[PDB]
Amino acid sequence: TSQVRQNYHQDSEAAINRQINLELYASYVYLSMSYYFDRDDVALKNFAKYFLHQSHEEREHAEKLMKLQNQRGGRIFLQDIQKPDEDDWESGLNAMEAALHLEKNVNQSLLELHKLAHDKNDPHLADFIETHYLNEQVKAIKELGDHVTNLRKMGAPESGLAEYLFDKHTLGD
Amino acid sequence: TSQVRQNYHQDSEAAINRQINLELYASYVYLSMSYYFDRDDVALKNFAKYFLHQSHEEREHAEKLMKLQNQRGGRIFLQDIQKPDEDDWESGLNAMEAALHLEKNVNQSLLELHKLAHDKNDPHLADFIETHYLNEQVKAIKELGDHVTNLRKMGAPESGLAEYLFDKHTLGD
Amino acid sequence: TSQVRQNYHQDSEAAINRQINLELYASYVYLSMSYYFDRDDVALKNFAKYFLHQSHEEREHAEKLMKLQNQRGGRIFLQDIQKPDEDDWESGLNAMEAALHLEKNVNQSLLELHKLAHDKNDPHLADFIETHYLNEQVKAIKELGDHVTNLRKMGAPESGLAEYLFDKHTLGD
Amino acid sequence: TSQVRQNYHQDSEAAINRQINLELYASYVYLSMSYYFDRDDVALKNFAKYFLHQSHEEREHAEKLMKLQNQRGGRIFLQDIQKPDEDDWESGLNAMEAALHLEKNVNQSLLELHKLAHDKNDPHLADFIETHYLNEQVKAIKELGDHVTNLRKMGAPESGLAEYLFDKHTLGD
Amino acid sequence: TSQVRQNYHQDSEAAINRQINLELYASYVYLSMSYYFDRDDVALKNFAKYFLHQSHEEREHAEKLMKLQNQRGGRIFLQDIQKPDEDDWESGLNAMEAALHLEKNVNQSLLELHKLAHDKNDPHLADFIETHYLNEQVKAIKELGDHVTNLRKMGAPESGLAEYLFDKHTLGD
Amino acid sequence: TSQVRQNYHQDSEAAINRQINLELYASYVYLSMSYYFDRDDVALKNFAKYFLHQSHEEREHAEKLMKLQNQRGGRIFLQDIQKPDEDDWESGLNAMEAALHLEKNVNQSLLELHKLAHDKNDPHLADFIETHYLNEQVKAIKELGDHVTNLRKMGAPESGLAEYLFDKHTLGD
Ligand SMILES: O=C(NO)c1ccc(C(=O)NO)o1
Ligand SMILES: O=C(NO)c1ccc(C(=O)NO)o1
Ligand code: NA
Ligand code: NA
Ligand code: NI
Ligand code: NI
Ligand code: NI
Ligand code: NI
Ligand code: NI
Ligand code: NI
Ligand code: NI
Ligand code: NI
Repeated sequence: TSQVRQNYHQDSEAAINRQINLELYASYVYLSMSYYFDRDDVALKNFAKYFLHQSHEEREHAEKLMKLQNQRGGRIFLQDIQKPDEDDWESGLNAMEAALHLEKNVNQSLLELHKLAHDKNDPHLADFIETHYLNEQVKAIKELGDHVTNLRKMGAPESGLAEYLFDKHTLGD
Repeated sequence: TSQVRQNYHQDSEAAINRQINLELYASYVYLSMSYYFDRDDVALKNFAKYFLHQSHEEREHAEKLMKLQNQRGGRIFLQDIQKPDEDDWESGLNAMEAALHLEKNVNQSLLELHKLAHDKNDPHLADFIETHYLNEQVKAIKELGDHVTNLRKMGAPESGLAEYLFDKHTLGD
Repeated sequence: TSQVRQNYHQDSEAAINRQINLELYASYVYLSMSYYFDRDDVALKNFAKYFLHQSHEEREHAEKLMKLQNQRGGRIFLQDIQKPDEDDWESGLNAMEAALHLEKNVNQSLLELHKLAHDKNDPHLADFIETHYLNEQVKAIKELGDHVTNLRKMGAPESGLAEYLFDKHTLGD
Repeated sequence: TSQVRQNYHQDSEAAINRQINLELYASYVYLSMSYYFDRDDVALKNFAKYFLHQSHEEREHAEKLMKLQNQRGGRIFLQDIQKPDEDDWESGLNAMEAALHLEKNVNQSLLELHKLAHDKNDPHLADFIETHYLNEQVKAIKELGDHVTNLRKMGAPESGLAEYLFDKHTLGD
Repeated sequence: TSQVRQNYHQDSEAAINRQINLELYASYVYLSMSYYFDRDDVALKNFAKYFLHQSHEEREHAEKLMKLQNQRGGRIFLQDIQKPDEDDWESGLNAMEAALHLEKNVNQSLLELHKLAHDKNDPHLADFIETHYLNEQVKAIKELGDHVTNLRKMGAPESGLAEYLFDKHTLGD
Repeated sequence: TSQVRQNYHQDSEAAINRQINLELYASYVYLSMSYYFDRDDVALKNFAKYFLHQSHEEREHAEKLMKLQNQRGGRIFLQDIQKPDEDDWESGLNAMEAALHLEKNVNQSLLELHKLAHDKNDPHLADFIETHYLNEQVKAIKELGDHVTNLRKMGAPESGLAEYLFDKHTLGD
């Protein structure tokens, strides 16, 4: 067993490995959505930028977790990364709703991880989640919610005008 | 015969002269479209800027080819430049669709030129096309396609609002 | 009829369209001459620069006229652009003499246009010609005349030395 | 079918989708190796930096291909990303040899893709591979080969001294 | 066999070694011509500069090829470098004509190398030639052709005045 | 006979031509060694840099001599440049020992040239050797000797560790 390990339960170690896989999956989902808005029959440059940025942020989530794992003494075990549910996201509104759903999923997974960490009385891991992950998910969900509300009040996804204007006036700057 | 000529088939020379004429024709077409959007009963300043820029780019395409011709030892033979098909382009959407069609035309002509160059085992001419022309046409077509898709999703050419907003939010910056 | 049109006779409109075509033709002629001096069996870099610059200046002449047309309420009607008289200009001296002739041609066409403008009592169009075109042609003709005189006093086109030195000492800087 | 598609064979489209998946797989492999050198019982910071950089470069390979796909008119179809062959890479030397093998694999896949592109007479796609991928793989293989040779001449993986010094004197700067 | 070798035919390897030798030979020829214009009974400083620069450029051609060879897995085999055909180049015009001939020779050798590379379906080597060698030879030949034409139209090599003026007005700046 | 010649014995002229050939040969030898350390199965970047620099320095030795020759009134006569003795230099230590031997050879040739120059009472040529060549060879030999001693005291060429560390700690900076 690793010389640095201390107060690191194997249940925690397994949760960390699962969370790593999930963050990588989310990165894959966001990559999918981004290049779906790059298509010549969708053509929403700023939606594409937005989801590409979110993809890279989830990738950094994963890497932060892997470094945490090696720091505590656990061992990283990588699994396959599943293909996203869809290859075609229909609209900007629907991609936003999907992203909101995905982030609520990852949030619940993190909440159960923090619960397991408090239960195995691992306060350092509990605070690592408290600091680097919980509030980022709260912000991400509130932001996606704002986006969904605005796109809806504009008549998306019926009005193609709505998505075109949103792309310019919100996801530009 | 010119002292510099080497491995330059006369079939290639004829193709180059034809491509020169075609690039000049395209420049004329884009000039037409540009000043059609300058009209007081159309009045789309940014459409006008866009097609004027594209006109000058095609002019430089032609000049690059003429310099290539003199470099290989061929001789430039200029022909008349035909008037564009139309004097009135109806709308911004229709001008975009016409431009997309014209660029697919010039692309197919360039592809047949590259084929002829590979067949007469003229690798320098093949790579000149590979480098300075093929990818520029791929980019131009994808861009015009984006423009057509967006203008359509906004309700062009019915909605005059759509073309007015596109002119400002996409062809401005 | 266009909402901006005022005091713009249709005879003037036709003259403007013809002058546009002629300026474009001249641009084509200068393009021809330029790349004739780019040939490996002529090889006069500064002659080439000179006629390329003159080509682009005539192109701007045309565009200025097209904008004038749309400003007055007329409608631009583009015609074919004829191939230059020659594909081979023999020498620097002969190209200069041809250019002088072409500019005297375009000058006479502009003078008849100004006459028509004064006759249809269109003072704005008369002054547009007075300002942006007449004096430029006077300068261009005097300059080409200087060039022809110098090239002749040097023994062009017999002396190839003469054209080589002129290219360096006059068309360089 | 997409409005921009021209001369893009569906066999090419399938090859592109497969190459995208493979570049993503390679990125996953390099991520694995990197965080294997982050372990407290391996502890080779510069090996870790090296393979993390290579991971991000392969990720950009994938994204470049996805943008190419949307540009030509094809449609991106994402598949699962397989877990790397190993979870434990034994040594710096063995990780280098594995990386060399993986890059020879991806190189052969790209070579067969270029062959298919030349056969379906798709010169733009052939040159896209020629430019953005072939030489990068030649460089990567020669570099990994240098690394393997040096690590071997130093007595890796027996001598832990060898890997420690290589980490500092080659992968530092 | 070298660990990096992949898709590198031994016929290609032999062609590369021969091309290395030929580029070195050309460098030797240009060195010869340069210091022939340094002689007190020729005394053409700018001709000398010109051919010395061209000598060093051919030397870099050779070195680029040697690095390519080691990159693909081949092995560099150096041969003797033959003395130039002449020790006395008669005139500036004759040196230029000789240089034009030599560059057409090396161009044909490179063209046959590119043919062999396309035939052994080595696209990376084909593109290495396409990029770093073919167009440089096209430019070099067109430039030498310009020089020969100008020197001839000035009455070289009879007129010593012609070569003296060319040295100053073309090979200076 | 050349108008500038004064006190320049033909025996000296022949010695100069031979020394030119020898400096060029040495440049070829150093080029060989350099790209031998570029091989993926040798891979000593700094050895490669070192011998490439030495190659270019010998090339400048040759050119300095050729300019000296034209200055005194002699005539440069170029001969073939022989291939180096070896195509494979075994190790860094052995390349260093070979280079030391080659520089002692060229030094003895220069010493006999200075002797011939003092004997034909050519003090300018004697001092040209004294200044631009003798001390450079003394420095080069002492430096190569230092290198050989250090590589030996480190256990080269047995210890591959020794050559790897020398490459970094001495030939880097
Ligand atoms: O917050 C707690 N530990 O940190 C906790 C959870 C349940 C209990 C308990 O058993 N109360 O009776 O305590
Ligand atoms: O056999 C052939 N046609 O029937 C053939 C000759 C050369 C090529 C070719 O261009 N390969 O890349 O193909
Ligand atoms: Na290419
Ligand atoms: Na006035
Ligand atoms: Ni996340
Ligand atoms: Ni509690
Ligand atoms: Ni074009
Ligand atoms: Ni004009
Ligand atoms: Ni890759
Ligand atoms: Ni060369
Ligand atoms: Ni082929
Ligand atoms: Ni020397």
